[PDB]
Amino acid sequence: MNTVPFTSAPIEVTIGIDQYSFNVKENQPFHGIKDIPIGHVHVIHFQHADNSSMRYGYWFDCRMGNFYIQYDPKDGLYKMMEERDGAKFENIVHNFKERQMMVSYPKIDEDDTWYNLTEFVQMDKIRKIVRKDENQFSYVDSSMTTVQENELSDPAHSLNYTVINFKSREAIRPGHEMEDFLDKSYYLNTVMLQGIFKNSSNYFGELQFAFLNAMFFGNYGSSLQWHAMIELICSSATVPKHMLDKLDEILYYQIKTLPEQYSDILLNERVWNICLYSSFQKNSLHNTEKIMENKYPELL
Amino acid sequence: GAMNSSNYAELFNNDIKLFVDDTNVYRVTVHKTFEGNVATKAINGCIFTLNPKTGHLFLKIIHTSVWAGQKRLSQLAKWKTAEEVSALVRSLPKEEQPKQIIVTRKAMLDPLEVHMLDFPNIAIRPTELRLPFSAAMSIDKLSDVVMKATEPQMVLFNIYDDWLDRISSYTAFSRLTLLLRALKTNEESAKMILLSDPTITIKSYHLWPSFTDEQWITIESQMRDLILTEYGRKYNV
Ligand SMILES: C=CCN(CC=C)C(=O)Cn1ccccc1=O
Ligand SMILES: C=CCN(CC=C)C(=O)Cn1ccccc1=O
Repeated sequence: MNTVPFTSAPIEVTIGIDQYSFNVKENQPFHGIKDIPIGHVHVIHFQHADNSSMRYGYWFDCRMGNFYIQYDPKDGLYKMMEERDGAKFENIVHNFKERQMMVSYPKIDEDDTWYNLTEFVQMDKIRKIVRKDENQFSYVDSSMTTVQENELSDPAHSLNYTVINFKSREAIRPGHEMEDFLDKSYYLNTVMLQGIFKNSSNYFGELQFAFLNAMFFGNYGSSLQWHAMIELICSSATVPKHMLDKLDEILYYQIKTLPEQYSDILLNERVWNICLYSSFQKNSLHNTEKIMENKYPELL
Repeated sequence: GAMNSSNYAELFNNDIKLFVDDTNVYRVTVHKTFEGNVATKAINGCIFTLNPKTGHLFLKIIHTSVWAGQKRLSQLAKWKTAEEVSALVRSLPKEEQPKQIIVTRKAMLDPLEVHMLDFPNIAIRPTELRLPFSAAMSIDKLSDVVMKATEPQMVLFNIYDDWLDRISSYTAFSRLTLLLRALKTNEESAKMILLSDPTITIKSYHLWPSFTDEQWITIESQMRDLILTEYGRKYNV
């Protein structure tokens, strides 16, 4: 079990750690979160009470260092930092725990949501999408645009997701225009899976990360990326059977976890109706289809 | 974006552009089988690719053999159209290649865009106009060259005959669309109008009769009457 201490909480803020959220009042004696499961990436995120604009947060893995949060009154946000002095850190954390100034990450996984949402998400891959190599953790927020969005402006602060574009030379082999556009299997399997991602685990990892950034920060370009990566699989006639079964599980837990009140802005009607009802894989996503129909039948 | 009434004069500026109409690419007769089921028999078709400024119709004849052994022919027909149009652009010198291709039906947009990926600078555009190009097969000689073909074949010719010697491309296109709209609404009547006077002939290399300016005004008026007529015969007005 690991800990992310907080120097203090000078400004009123809703804090979230994965799918959990809680409120901290202005200058309430809060000194972080403890009992954080080792073995998964995590995201700690923030929404200031006084400006709900700019949700922002940090992806991290506690195995990669000792991390804490400290408010910066100049830049106006809660910042993640690494403490390199390990003795100093254990001491701080032990005192804060003794004083019970830390909220406890629940040891109540029954609804196995975080593992299922982050199964293929690796911190090393996150750090390639979010370039800031001096830090072991990765900052994301509502407004960051993707490489593909900037093609259609600050590159250092961009989400470097893998560019998918169904009407591109990469996607369409000369001489197979109609074949490759109506059945994207070449693009998925040879270009993307074999060529760029290397394996389906890395593909699913980016898909899951894009969804999580869309859900936790309302990052629109991440939502575009999540739907693109779904649509590329659903629009391929030839997909390994193990990828389809896993995709169905991935999407099930994403739909299960999405706030009911955010379905209007985070779910693209066209992609989902296509994928569940028109695509090659229309019959291969049983769990996802059943939850979608019972929870968001209006979308469909 | 799309082509409509408001930006009509762009058709006649000096940027090379083509209309592509695919409505006569895949053509069938529907008939009953001996068992009493229904079957289609394909007949030859054509892609109608028109420079509206110069009158150049790159008529690509689609022989029935191109459908042999193929499924979902109406969908393939749009991709075949796009393949042929792309091949036509590639065959033209750089300075003759269009800067825009306007498709008369929206379903052609994706097939053409995908076939034209090599030409990022050529704009593929839809239009809001209800253009009568489907009636091109009501032009006698044009129907005859398409129905006589025994193999794939391209015919380049001016669909406006020599009219541009005497009138602007705007006026020529308006005449063409009026003739084609008439032929589409009542072919027999429209053709009767065009030929009633045997002294006005069609040059061996022309589609339309050698009308004088004054006779074209009369002709053009008679085609409008027809279109209004039929519209009353249709709606009872
Ligand atoms: C301080 C409590 C925050 N907490 C754990 C986070 C560290 C949560 O479970 C968040 N949460 C979510 C649903 C219902 C109740 C609720 O508290
Ligand atoms: C005859 C009408 C238009 N057209 C084909 C007919 C459907 C042409 O070939 C026009 N044309 C051009 C150059 C030399 C000869 C010639 O006939």
